[PDB]
Amino acid sequence: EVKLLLLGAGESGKSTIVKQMKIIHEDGYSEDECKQYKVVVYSNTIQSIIAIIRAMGRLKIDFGEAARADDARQLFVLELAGVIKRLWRDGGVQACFSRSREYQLNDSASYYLNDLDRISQSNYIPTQQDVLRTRVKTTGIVETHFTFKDLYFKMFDVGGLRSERKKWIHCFEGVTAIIFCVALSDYDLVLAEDEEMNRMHESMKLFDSICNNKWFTETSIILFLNKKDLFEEKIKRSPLTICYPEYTGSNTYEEAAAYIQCQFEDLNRRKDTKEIYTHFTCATDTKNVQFVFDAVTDVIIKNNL
Amino acid sequence: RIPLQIVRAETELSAEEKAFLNAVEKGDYATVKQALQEAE
Amino acid sequence: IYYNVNINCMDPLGRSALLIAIENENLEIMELLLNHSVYVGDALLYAIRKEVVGAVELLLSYRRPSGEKQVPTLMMDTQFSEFTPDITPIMLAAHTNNYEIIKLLVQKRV
Ligand SMILES: Nc1nc2c(ncn2[C@@H]2O[C@H](COP(=O)(O)OP(=O)(O)OP(=O)(O)O)[C@@H](O)[C@H]2O)c(=O)[nH]1
Repeated sequence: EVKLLLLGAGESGKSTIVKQMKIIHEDGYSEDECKQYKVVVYSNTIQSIIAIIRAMGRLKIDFGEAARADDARQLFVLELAGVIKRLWRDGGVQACFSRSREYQLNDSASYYLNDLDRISQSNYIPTQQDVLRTRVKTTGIVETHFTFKDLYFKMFDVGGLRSERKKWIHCFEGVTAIIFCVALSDYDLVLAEDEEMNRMHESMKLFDSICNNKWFTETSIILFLNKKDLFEEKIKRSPLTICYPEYTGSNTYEEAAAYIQCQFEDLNRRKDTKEIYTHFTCATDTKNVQFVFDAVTDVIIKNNL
Repeated sequence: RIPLQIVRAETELSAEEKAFLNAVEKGDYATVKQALQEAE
Repeated sequence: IYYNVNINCMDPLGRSALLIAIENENLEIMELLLNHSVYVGDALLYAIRKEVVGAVELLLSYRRPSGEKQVPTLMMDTQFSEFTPDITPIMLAAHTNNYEIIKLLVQKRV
């Protein structure tokens, strides 16, 4: 038996790792299970374009074309596919999209919006990647059972937000391993529950709590520096100094990623006693998560000999 | 084992009377004045 | 929200936050530490030995209401107890010779 906790702040990728434990270790989502996510894909798409439009007021951004004003009114009341397309391709809308760190926008927004033709067909069935990309908040615990290398994994997914903290204390008993997820792409983002709080500082202070807690003295601490794909893209246009004003390295994936790893690993106040097992991950990439989780399982076996 | 009970009956004080006596013990003048004004 | 501090943490002398509240007779800090569901094991013995009527009343009356999801799980706080494990609260109250605490304990079918 292995008790495994998926921890981390809101939107860090926890439940996406949980989706991967289905497909990687099992037959995975059925066409019928995929079909159940259609209304979520639609909602995520609609809510994302609404969020961008709404932000255009806060940001003092006009539509590229005046005709989009009526499309925006139509969008709020709601042909829908046409309206979303025209808005998404507008230059004002795109200027706002480019500045999404100044508001709250789902990571999968452009994923879906760029695939609007496909997802809007009457016969649309979400693909497995479409499912992995969905955003559904996780409130309460999500204990699921899986068996890897013949280990009986008892896995606990929990809410990452600060409102969901109350559930965390009940699950702390007998934890073999924690996978602590950190969204690499959050250095320049603010919390949805606190827009004067940077997301990466929030993830540090929790990791300071979770790594140094006396409950997890013998627990294997695994750090997933997640959303590596989004980070690779973002780092070329948003400087790391937003998060770490002292950083004098390059705004390149390898250097900036390495620096973040160092900042998190430095939070370990028992370095001559305890390892952190760090992996760079893309939680939506099945091949990557399978490889990383295999490695993680080996660490857990080796640490329970 | 040995059962234990109050052999001699002391009447229990009500909630308002106990709160009033506790307020008088703690010396809170305003609460005691409010209770005395509400008593009549 | 942050899990930074173990509220049931001990000190170098063996007292917790609740025992420090009981010894100083801070009823406000006592009820505030009770409202966040701290560990309450054997604190009634310390209150009875301290002969505080209000602390004994609070520990008797707060243990019943608002108990949800067992208690939050806590480990390795329970080794150090100044009072002997054979002791019970009515017996220690009898040893203390305080009248009000003995009366309040006898009223609860002990
Ligand atoms: N492309 C990509 N998308 C990701 C990655 N990690 C997370 N996402 C997406 O971004 C969102 C975050 O994933 P979630 O599973 O909701 O994250 P979470 O930490 O479980 O969120 P909570 O429910 O708040 O705990 C989802 O829409 C995911 O599909 C990643 O590495 N790559």
